[PDB]
Amino acid sequence: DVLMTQTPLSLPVSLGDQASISCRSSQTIVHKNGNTYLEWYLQKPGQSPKLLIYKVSNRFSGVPDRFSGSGSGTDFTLKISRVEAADLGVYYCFQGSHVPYTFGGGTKLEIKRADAAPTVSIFPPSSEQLTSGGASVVCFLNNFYPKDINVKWKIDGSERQNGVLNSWTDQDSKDSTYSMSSTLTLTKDEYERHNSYTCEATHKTSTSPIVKSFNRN
Amino acid sequence: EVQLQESGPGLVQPSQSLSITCTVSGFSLTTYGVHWVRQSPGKGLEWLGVIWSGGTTEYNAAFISRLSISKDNSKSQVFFKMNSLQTNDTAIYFCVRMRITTDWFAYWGQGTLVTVSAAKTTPPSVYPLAPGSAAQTNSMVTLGCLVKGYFPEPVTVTWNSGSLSSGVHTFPAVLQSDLYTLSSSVTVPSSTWPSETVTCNVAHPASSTKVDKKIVPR
Ligand SMILES: N[C@H]1[C@@H](OP(=O)(O)O)O[C@H](CO[C@@H]2O[C@H](CO[C@]3(C(=O)O)C[C@@H](O[C@]4(C(=O)O)C[C@@H](O)[C@@H](O)[C@@H]([C@H](O)CO[C@]5(C(=O)O)C[C@@H](O)[C@@H](O)[C@@H]([C@H](O)CO)O5)O4)[C@@H](O)[C@@H]([C@H](O)CO)O3)[C@@H](OP(=O)(O)O)[C@H](O)[C@H]2N)[C@@H](O)[C@@H]1O
Ligand SMILES: *[C@@H]1O[C@H](CO)[C@@H](O)[C@H](O)[C@H]1NC(C)=O
Repeated sequence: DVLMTQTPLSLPVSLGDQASISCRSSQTIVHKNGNTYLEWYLQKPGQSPKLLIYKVSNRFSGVPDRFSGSGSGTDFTLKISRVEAADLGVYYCFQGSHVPYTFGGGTKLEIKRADAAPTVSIFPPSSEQLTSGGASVVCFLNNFYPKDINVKWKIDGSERQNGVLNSWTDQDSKDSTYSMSSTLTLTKDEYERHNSYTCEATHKTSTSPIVKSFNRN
Repeated sequence: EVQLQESGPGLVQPSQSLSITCTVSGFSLTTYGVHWVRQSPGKGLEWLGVIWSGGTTEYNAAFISRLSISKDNSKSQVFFKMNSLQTNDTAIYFCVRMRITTDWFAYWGQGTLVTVSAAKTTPPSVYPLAPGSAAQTNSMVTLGCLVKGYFPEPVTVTWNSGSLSSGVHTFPAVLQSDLYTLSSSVTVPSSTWPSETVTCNVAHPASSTKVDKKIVPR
């Protein structure tokens, strides 16, 4: 079957800079009817893919001029001019010339932008959760760059190294920034053992950690 | 006015079969071919097959022995059947119009996440992450929804039915023992926060759960 090889897997680009994504078919992809069915798709996280370019170099309706396709027989390129936060996601090429039709592996766009210090927000467990005998204490670290960050939890002045569930979004479609959620999963009974809860964010921007805390009573 | 609506199960037992109906509106099946694609973290995007306008079907050879695509032209419906499902057939299944020449009916369905498992369906519990003043920095306030203890994937979370799209962060699901948890956050101005109501809309289609949770100050 025709193999489509996309390179690179991940593509660093500066905000405002041109991106160039490569896709290589293992052999030629001209359909019997003469058309070259090379299509480029963009998939944002949580959403379905959407067509950008079809028949190698034709823009789909609603697609800005900033996107263009080119290439020849086995070697195809997507070019994005003036890369923007809205262009974030995974890019895929697709060949529909020879059955079985096949997709490339995907190219994730990584935008390069200025540093941003995280916002920190902390959230006691809700009464509705407590009612059922659980107690998730959640802290969001929002809108930072670059991606590397440390989070420290403190419970009545004693640090909680362990049992912290951390999850990360992909770059934000508005400002090309990252966000992280950090959760302490406790029981209602274990949560009420303590009074003070604190979430501390250490990020290269600042030598001082950014701090939020609450008290149960 | 172009739509590809998909209905099918979240959960299917190992070795049983999968049936998914794609309902088209906007174009006619006597004029256009419809494809089926799946997405899985293992093998990325895989093209499975196509039923062309005249009723001819072609299939990906790797699945040809267990796969069946048919349709009803008058109902605008395309049917996907896969037999003998195994654990790594877990994926999002899409009906799609793609590989276009002349027309402009390029569209993907919402997808049906099919989980191949013997486990049973559990809806989420939806808890508000009500800010308090410890959830504010500068002029902005960050709000949240915790969606806890559900199976199978997916849940979808919007804020204000999708009208609030800027500043929305939806964190990927993670497995705690045998149930999924996820959170979502929205950041808004502190000016909006006395007067405005902010709502998170959680849907778990495997269990027909549709919950609107009002987030308010602490
Ligand atoms: N030289 C070719 C030529 O010979 P003829 O002189 O005998 O015409 O055409 C032969 C096919 O004969 C026609 O068959 C159609 C029925 O077509 C299909 C079916 O719909 O079931 C599909 C056929 O598949 C092909 C093809 O072989 O021609 C290849 C596919 O890759 C695909 O590209 C399809 C269609 O063109 C796809 O159509 C769409 C699309 O879905 O994207 C939709 C259209 O609106 C249009 O937009 C086109 C684009 O322009 C791109 O082409 O795309 O074609 C094939 O599987 C045949 C099967 O062999 C027949 O048993 O079934 C008949 O149409 P209907 O009368 O409406 O039933 C028509 O009568 C025939 N002439 C081809 O085999 C020769 O090589
Ligand atoms: C699923 O497992 C089979 C072996 O039973 C393997 O050959 C096939 O390629 C796998 N498919 C995916 C999508 O991982």
